[PDB]
Amino acid sequence: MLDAFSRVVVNSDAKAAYVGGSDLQALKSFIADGNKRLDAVNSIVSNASCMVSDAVSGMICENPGLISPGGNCYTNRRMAACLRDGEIILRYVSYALLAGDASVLEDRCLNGLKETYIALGVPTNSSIRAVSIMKAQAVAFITNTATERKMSFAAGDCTSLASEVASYFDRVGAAIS
Amino acid sequence: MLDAFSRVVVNSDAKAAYVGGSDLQALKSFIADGNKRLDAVNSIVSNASCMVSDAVSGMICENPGLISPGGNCYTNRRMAACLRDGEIILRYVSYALLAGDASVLEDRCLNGLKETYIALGVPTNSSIRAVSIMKAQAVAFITNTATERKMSFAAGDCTSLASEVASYFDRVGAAIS
Amino acid sequence: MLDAFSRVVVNSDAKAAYVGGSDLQALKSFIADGNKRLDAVNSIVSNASCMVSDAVSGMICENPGLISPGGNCYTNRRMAACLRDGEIILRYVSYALLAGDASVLEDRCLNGLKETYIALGVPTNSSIRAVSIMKAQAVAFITNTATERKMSFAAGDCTSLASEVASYFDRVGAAIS
Amino acid sequence: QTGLVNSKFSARMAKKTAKQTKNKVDEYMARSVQRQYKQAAVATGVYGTQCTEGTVKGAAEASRSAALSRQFRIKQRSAFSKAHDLFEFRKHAIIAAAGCSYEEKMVTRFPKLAAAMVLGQTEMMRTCSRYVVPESVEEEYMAASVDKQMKRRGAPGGVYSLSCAEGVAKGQAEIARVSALGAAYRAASKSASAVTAERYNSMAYGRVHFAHGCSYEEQQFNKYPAAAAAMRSDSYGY
Amino acid sequence: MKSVITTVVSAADAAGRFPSNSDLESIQGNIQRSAARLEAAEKLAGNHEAVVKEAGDACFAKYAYLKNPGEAGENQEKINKCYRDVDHYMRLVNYCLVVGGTGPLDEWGIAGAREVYRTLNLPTSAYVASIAYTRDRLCVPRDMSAQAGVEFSAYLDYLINALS
Amino acid sequence: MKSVITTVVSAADAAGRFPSNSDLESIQGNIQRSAARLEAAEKLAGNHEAVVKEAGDACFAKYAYLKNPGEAGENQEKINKCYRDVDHYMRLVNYCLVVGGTGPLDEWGIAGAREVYRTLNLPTSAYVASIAYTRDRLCVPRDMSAQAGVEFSAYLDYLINALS
Amino acid sequence: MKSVITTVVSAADAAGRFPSNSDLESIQGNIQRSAARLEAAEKLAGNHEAVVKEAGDACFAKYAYLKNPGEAGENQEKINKCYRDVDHYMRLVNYCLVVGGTGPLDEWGIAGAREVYRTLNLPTSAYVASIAYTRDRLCVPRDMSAQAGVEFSAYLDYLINALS
Ligand SMILES: *[C@@H](C)C1=C(C)C(=O)N[C@H]1Cc1[nH]c(/C=C2\N=C(C[C@H]3NC(=O)C(CC)=C3C)C(C)=C2CCC(=O)O)c(CCC(=O)O)c1C
Ligand SMILES: *[C@@H](C)[C@H]1/C(=C/C2=NC(=C\c3[nH]c(C[C@H]4NC(=O)C(C=C)=C4C)c(C)c3CCC(=O)O)/C(CCC(=O)O)=C2C)NC(=O)[C@@H]1C
Ligand SMILES: *[C@H](C)[C@H]1/C(=C/C2=NC(=C\c3[nH]c(C[C@H]4NC(=O)C(C=C)=C4C)c(C)c3CCC(=O)O)/C(CCC(=O)O)=C2C)NC(=O)[C@@H]1C
Ligand SMILES: *[C@H](C)[C@H]1/C(=C/C2=NC(=C\c3[nH]c(C[C@H]4NC(=O)C(C=C)=C4C)c(C)c3CCC(=O)O)/C(CCC(=O)O)=C2C)NC(=O)[C@@H]1C
Ligand SMILES: *[C@H](C)[C@H]1/C(=C/C2=NC(=C\c3[nH]c(C[C@H]4NC(=O)C(C=C)=C4C)c(C)c3CCC(=O)O)/C(CCC(=O)O)=C2C)NC(=O)[C@@H]1C
Ligand SMILES: C=CC1=C(C)[C@@H](Cc2[nH]c(/C=C3N=C(/C=C4\NC(=O)[C@H](C)[C@H]4CC)C(C)=C\3CCC(=O)O)c(CCC(=O)O)c2C)NC1=O
Ligand SMILES: C=CC1=C(C)[C@@H](Cc2[nH]c(/C=C3N=C(/C=C4\NC(=O)[C@H](C)[C@H]4CC)C(C)=C\3CCC(=O)O)c(CCC(=O)O)c2C)NC1=O
Ligand SMILES: C=CC1=C(C)[C@@H](Cc2[nH]c(/C=C3N=C(/C=C4\NC(=O)[C@H](C)[C@H]4CC)C(C)=C\3CCC(=O)O)c(CCC(=O)O)c2C)NC1=O
Ligand SMILES: C=CC1=C(C)[C@@H](Cc2[nH]c(/C=C3N=C(/C=C4\NC(=O)[C@H](C)[C@H]4CC)C(C)=C\3CCC(=O)O)c(CCC(=O)O)c2C)NC1=O
Ligand SMILES: C=CC1=C(C)[C@@H](Cc2[nH]c(/C=C3N=C(/C=C4\NC(=O)[C@H](C)[C@H]4CC)C(C)=C\3CCC(=O)O)c(CCC(=O)O)c2C)NC1=O
Ligand SMILES: C=CC1=C(C)[C@@H](Cc2[nH]c(/C=C3N=C(/C=C4\NC(=O)[C@H](C)[C@H]4CC)C(C)=C\3CCC(=O)O)c(CCC(=O)O)c2C)NC1=O
Ligand SMILES: C=CC1=C(C)[C@@H](Cc2[nH]c(/C=C3N=C(/C=C4\NC(=O)[C@H](C)[C@H]4CC)C(C)=C\3CCC(=O)O)c(CCC(=O)O)c2C)NC1=O
Ligand SMILES: C=CC1=C(C)[C@@H](Cc2[nH]c(/C=C3N=C(/C=C4\NC(=O)[C@H](C)[C@H]4CC)C(C)=C\3CCC(=O)O)c(CCC(=O)O)c2C)NC1=O
Ligand SMILES: C=CC1=C(C)[C@@H](Cc2[nH]c(/C=C3N=C(/C=C4\NC(=O)[C@H](C)[C@H]4CC)C(C)=C\3CCC(=O)O)c(CCC(=O)O)c2C)NC1=O
Repeated sequence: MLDAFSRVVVNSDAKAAYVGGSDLQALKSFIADGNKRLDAVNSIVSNASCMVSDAVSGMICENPGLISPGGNCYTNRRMAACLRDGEIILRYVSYALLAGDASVLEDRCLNGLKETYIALGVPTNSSIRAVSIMKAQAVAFITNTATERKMSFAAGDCTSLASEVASYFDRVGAAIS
Repeated sequence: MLDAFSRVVVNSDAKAAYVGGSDLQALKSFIADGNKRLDAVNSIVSNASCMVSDAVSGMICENPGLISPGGNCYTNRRMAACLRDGEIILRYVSYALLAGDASVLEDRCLNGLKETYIALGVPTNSSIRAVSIMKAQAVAFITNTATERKMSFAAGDCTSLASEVASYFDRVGAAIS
Repeated sequence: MLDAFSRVVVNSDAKAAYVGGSDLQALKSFIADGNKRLDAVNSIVSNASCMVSDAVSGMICENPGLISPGGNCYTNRRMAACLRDGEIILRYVSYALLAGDASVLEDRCLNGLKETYIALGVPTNSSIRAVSIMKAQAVAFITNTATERKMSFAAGDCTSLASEVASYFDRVGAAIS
Repeated sequence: QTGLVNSKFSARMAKKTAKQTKNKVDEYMARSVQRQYKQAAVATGVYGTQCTEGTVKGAAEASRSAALSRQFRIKQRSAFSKAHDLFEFRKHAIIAAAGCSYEEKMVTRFPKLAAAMVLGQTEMMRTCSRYVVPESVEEEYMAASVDKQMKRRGAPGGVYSLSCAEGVAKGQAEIARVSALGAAYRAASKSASAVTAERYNSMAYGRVHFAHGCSYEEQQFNKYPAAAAAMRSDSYGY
Repeated sequence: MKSVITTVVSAADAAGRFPSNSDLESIQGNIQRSAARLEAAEKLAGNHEAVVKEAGDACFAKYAYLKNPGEAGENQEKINKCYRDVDHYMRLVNYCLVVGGTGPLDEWGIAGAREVYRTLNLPTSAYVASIAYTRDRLCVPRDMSAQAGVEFSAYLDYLINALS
Repeated sequence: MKSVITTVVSAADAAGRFPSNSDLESIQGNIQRSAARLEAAEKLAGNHEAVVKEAGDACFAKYAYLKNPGEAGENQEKINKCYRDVDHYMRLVNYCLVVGGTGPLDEWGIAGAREVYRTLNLPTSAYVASIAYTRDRLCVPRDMSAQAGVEFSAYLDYLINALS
Repeated sequence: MKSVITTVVSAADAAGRFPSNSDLESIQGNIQRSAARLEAAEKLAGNHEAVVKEAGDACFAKYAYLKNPGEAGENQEKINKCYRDVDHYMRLVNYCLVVGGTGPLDEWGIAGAREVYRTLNLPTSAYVASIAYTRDRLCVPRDMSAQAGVEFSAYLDYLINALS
């Protein structure tokens, strides 16, 4: 299981190279923005529990086909299991923000998750609409652009880490498709 | 575990000596009575089904108190386990005759068994009368002095093999009573 | 397990006490002297493969009865098993001085450590002579008075951290007695 | 039409192939062996003391949803860890199905049959690590020493695997406490006839599965069968 | 891959929790101490060819019996494969400086090493000779900084704790 | 111990069966082969002080580097401890000729040997030269009989295959 | 044939004396330094084609004037006699490492060589440049042992000195 530090190790392992000066300049940028990285994800871990019910029940009022009887959100057992993996997928992109790389994702979350939604009968067209609402939330919380939650922070730039988490959600959105 | 050939190793390893001409007279004789020993086990594997029934019904004809209600032969579940463990200790002494030592009895039969039999409500007086009656059934097969079944063999004295199994049955009949 | 940080929790939880201004100076002393504590255990894990050979071979010149027939270090399995728990008790006391408290010994090593040795046949005084040699290496490396390996260090005093690791081996030494 | 890699619009070859039918026969022997290994537990008409889910009404349904997420994590294994799970369960089932060549023949074909037998044969003669309560701290510290070495492949290189993990959701792991704390008491408050059937079968389990003719490992197993029942396969990372 | 980030998120994934304030604080340790180990990284990377020749011949300086016929340094290409392995170990200690931990050693240099050197008849006491010659060859304010020599050499004697 | 006798009792205990004629015929192999494996028993036991002396220095003849300090052959009592170890091994080879199997070598000499010799800085390649010198100095009709020389050497290179 | 044995008894015969207790110490030096000069000799025997192929064209890469009309290597018989005369010289270097002294060089290769090579116009500086090429081609842990390179590069610059 790898991270942003070990990604440049295995990139330098295959060419048998020591990590020279041209490879540390991304890593010296990675430790210079490490205070912004912990300040980014501490708005994600802050109110993730309301963020899931914002997302999956936001998908229900967007698409009411799943709460039809016989559907994938009809049973009290079945809706609790959608809230079970609705916060797992928010948990595994929070691991992708601490690691600085999505190498933690597709071996522990997306490995075989694509076919087990097809074989169980989960409609994959609404699942991409499920993960996009938390994608719209996570670009708001680390840019401090929510409606009803502004948190105490230090100003500056977070457009680079906005696109990093936004590249993680459609990594889910293309693998489970 | 040990055996007969391993006993002179650990007797020689008890002082870290070698195995020379002093300890080999018991072992150079052991190959000479090996064809007596392999014919002794062949006598006891031939007839194990009745000689447990010779024992567990000879326990009945001297002690009918277990078919009395509240005993240990009142249940058909319990009467199988008296027949199942009547032959396991017969299987372990036939292991000990092939090994030339009773090393497999003090870990797989003897140890734990007294602490077993208190937690079952086992009558301890039934233990001694079961093994000593089938002790005489064992040496009757070894010395070919079984008075309702005979066998073809090679001639010679065999009471040394009859005394070796007689040194095994009083071990297991002692501690569990 | 506990440490020195959360020890003041459970001492103040039973009296329902806040950890207020009267209890801050015991923990801010653990912070300013905490950079020595990372410099403390770095001298232990650098040489932990050679302390265990320093101890067990120090026991043979002090007591050559272990390599005797019937001795507890005679079999090559038993020497390796005596070598195995050489560093296991050394790995656990390295956890304690990072924790600042010997609680991790008292539930993962010392809970039942005494009576399991005497049922196995391990002599107490040789294991006392195991840890008293390893107490002497522990105070030697921690002040860099080791007479054949000197490491680069920042100057100052570590007599209090010498006494802290010396307050762990006698806790091992008194519980196994 | 041509293949789906160029200029098509829907996924094809939706047909029961050879590998799907090989998975389909192997799932059905898994529902036969786990049927037959439950027959020793429920042998009379009543359910036994150890076929229980939980105590709290929310905890009995949490046993399934944990175990439904536990069987996903065996599916979520890596290709090296699947292949080491493949052949080690082949080896531990020939030791299980010992004296028969026909029972040895069936497990070499069917791969989920191998996981089904050696999990159930551990729970038929109750050589599990949950069902044994050691009588004293002499046997407990022998039992607490061996399973920490069995937990030493939960972190192979000091970083944790997924197979040792028990928390899958928010507030999940606290039910995993009390389900095993009640399982520890029910094993302690089991019948007196069953618990001495446990120690003799577990000391017969460890002498054939892990000792292999060693006099020292058989001697500690005959002294401490609680440590023998804590010994498991190394395909289980926990 | 034992690292700072990897062992703190696998413990959270073991219990199924989010990365809490105990878990963000370990990455805060990878700013202060990460200045020192990364400063020793290009010191080893920029001068690696002068290490493995001048600290690689210390294997056959002490253990001169390996050149003899029969043992592991009996010809040129087994001598040449010996300098390649200390260069392999010099990469994996340079790779451990940038992961913040003991990652690339524990998977690619330590695990399974004690069975390869047995069956290939390679003495591991000769392996720790050429590593400990690099361990004491440290003028502390001249190779690197004062604290960079601590964290660089901490992986060296960990390897001698592993090979011996 | 793992011998001919100890295997078939554990195989019958695994099956839960009595010793049948498959297990009975294994001890028949201890009738013809135990006349030759015990022929080389007392030749080692009657001459155990001769084989230890002029093969224990053949360890030191191939590896004369131990007499330098820091190594294992640096003082006389270490060499007096060194001749005890090959005297331990040839006692165990005599212990496995009289047992039929390879039990006393496995239970007492090989199990745990790979953990002690790495931490105590003891070269197992220096062990194996003293073992293998007794193999090829062994003359087939002079030292023992013809079939005993095949038998005694077969237990000898098991230990070479155990250490390597 | 100057060696260690054929000088201590060519002095014991020049005074009419027995083998002295002096001269039994000089053969104890033949026991010690044999294993560096035998292992340098056996390395030369399995590598001879390779080392005289490289030594011979070091003459002709340097000295291109030798193919001129009237010079030393002016036809293919003379090129074949050039590579023969450096195959002979390193065979004598292999011989001196067995005898242990400089005996086989100066009575089969060096005695006469001032007078032979002057009369046939064979240059001494081209003979030196082939032998001095392979003196610093020797790599100290890679090719042979540490002290085995001392013995092999003692007879080489003996021959560079005696020719020049
Ligand atoms: C993998 C097999 C494990 C090893 C090795 C280990 O020491 N623990 C296993 C994984 C693990 N779990 C935690 C955190 C918790 N573990 C819990 C389970 C316990 N509760 C039980 O009922 C039982 C059965 C006897 C056990 C073991 C619980 C509860 C927690 C806390 C979860 C919570 O409160 O949210 C850890 C430590 C990591 C951490 O962050 O605490 C590990 C390694
Ligand atoms: C007594 C046990 C020792 C000793 C200890 C001291 N260490 C001191 C300072 C120090 N050590 C380190 C490195 C340490 N911190 C880490 O974060 C890590 C690993 C990640 C390690 C190994 C640092 C960073 C410092 C601070 C100064 C510096 O930058 O070097 C020290 C000075 C007082 C103090 O700073 O606490 C002492 C006395 N020194 C000794 O002489 C004995 C042997
Ligand atoms: C020289 C200082 C050594 C020594 C080295 C030899 N190693 C031989 C084979 C070998 N070594 C390794 C481990 C190494 N190679 C790697 O790729 C990595 C990790 C990146 C490591 C640690 C392997 C895997 C192998 C086998 C394949 C190979 O040749 O690379 C070897 C040849 C033995 C043989 O071929 O039988 C030698 C001579 N030997 C010494 O004497 C000192 C200790
Ligand atoms: C006393 C307990 C018995 C009795 C024993 C004797 N058996 C004798 C000889 C014997 N038995 C066998 C067969 C046996 N050896 C094997 O290897 C196998 C299976 C693989 C078996 C079943 C053999 C081969 C022999 C040797 C003679 C022959 O070839 O038949 C024997 C003679 C003394 C001796 O041979 O040492 C005795 C006394 N005989 C009895 O009358 C009682 C009942
Ligand atoms: C190559 C490096 C030279 C070169 C050499 C030529 N040498 C010629 C003849 C030659 N070489 C030797 C010495 C050699 N003969 C031996 O028996 C031994 C030791 C056992 C040694 C070292 C001798 C005595 C001779 C002359 C007799 C003969 O033909 O064999 C030679 C031919 C001489 C001629 O041209 O008439 C050549 C060309 N040539 C070169 O260019 C470089 C200098
Ligand atoms: C049918 C009902 C229905 C809804 C509830 C919303 C659900 C919803 N909210 C957002 C958009 C958002 N949703 C949240 C989520 C939350 N805000 C918080 O402060 C909490 C943490 C959490 C509710 C508990 C946030 C923070 C945004 C970004 C904008 C903002 O609210 O400031 C989006 C994506 C962009 C958008 O469409 O606006 C959706 C689909 N939409 C719907 O159609
Ligand atoms: C109370 C009810 C009752 C019985 C059921 C029988 C059972 C019985 N049989 C024997 C005694 C014996 N029992 C057997 C067993 C057998 N004999 C054979 O010939 C077969 C091979 C095998 C039956 C399958 C043998 C071999 C002996 C020794 C004497 C002999 O039969 O030659 C003894 C011991 C006698 C004594 O020492 O006092 C008893 C109690 N007798 C009883 O009193
Ligand atoms: C019978 C044989 C025998 C021995 C082998 C030594 C073993 C030994 N060494 C020390 C004493 C010590 N032992 C060590 C341990 C080591 N030193 C190092 O540098 C290495 C890292 C590691 C060995 C590999 C250290 C560091 C000291 C403190 C003194 C010092 O070496 O500077 C002590 C305690 C002091 C004492 O009680 O005398 C003992 C018993 N003594 C013996 O009587
Ligand atoms: C899906 C594939 C599949 C198999 C391979 C078998 C394997 C198997 N057999 C048995 C159960 C059994 N298996 C046997 C068979 C044998 N016992 C012996 O002593 C002989 C050596 C061997 C014949 C080759 C017997 C006799 C039983 C019943 C008693 C017992 O368990 O030993 C059980 C436990 C169920 C029970 O208790 O009855 C299982 C899982 N069953 C299956 O469903
Ligand atoms: C053959 C009959 C048979 C049964 C009666 C059931 C036995 C069974 N297994 C589990 C549930 C489980 N059983 C195991 C199995 C094991 N755990 C270990 O530590 C060992 C390695 C291994 C054998 C003891 C595991 C890993 C779980 C899930 C986690 C757990 O609750 O322990 C549960 C839920 C209750 C609980 O344990 O919390 C039950 C009733 N399964 C069967 O197959
Ligand atoms: C363990 C807990 C832990 C944390 C919570 C963070 C806490 C934290 N954040 C920042 C500091 C900062 N954090 C941000 C990031 C942001 N600012 C915003 O308004 C956006 C919400 C977000 C954009 C992604 C910026 C822009 C700075 C200041 C610039 C910088 O320090 O690089 C700093 C450095 C300044 C200071 O010391 O105060 C620290 C320590 N670090 C930690 O170790
Ligand atoms: C990048 C990693 C790196 C290091 C760890 C150092 C270590 C080091 N120093 C020397 C080489 C040297 N090192 C020293 C230094 C010292 N001698 C002492 O006695 C003092 C303790 C210390 C002063 C600080 C000296 C004086 C030489 C030259 C002598 C020699 O040839 O070894 C060499 C041989 C090749 C070279 O010169 O670089 C190496 C690897 N240099 C490096 O490039
Ligand atoms: C609490 C009680 C207790 C035991 C009974 C043993 C049992 C045991 N042995 C091994 C581990 C081992 N066990 C052996 C077996 C043997 N080694 C030999 O020298 C003999 C030939 C043979 C004993 C008969 C071997 C060779 C290994 C190492 C390889 C392996 O992991 O299997 C392991 C895995 C973890 C470890 O290495 O310790 C365990 C639990 N260990 C214990 O802690
Ligand atoms: C248990 C095993 C066993 C033995 C090894 C011998 C015992 C034995 N004989 C010799 C001694 C000898 N062994 C031989 C035999 C031979 N030498 C050769 O060169 C030939 C290859 C080979 C003949 C086939 C000779 C000729 C001697 C006397 C010379 C010598 O080795 O000292 C030696 C070594 C020198 C000594 O101490 O005397 C030993 C240990 N008897 C036994 O019972």
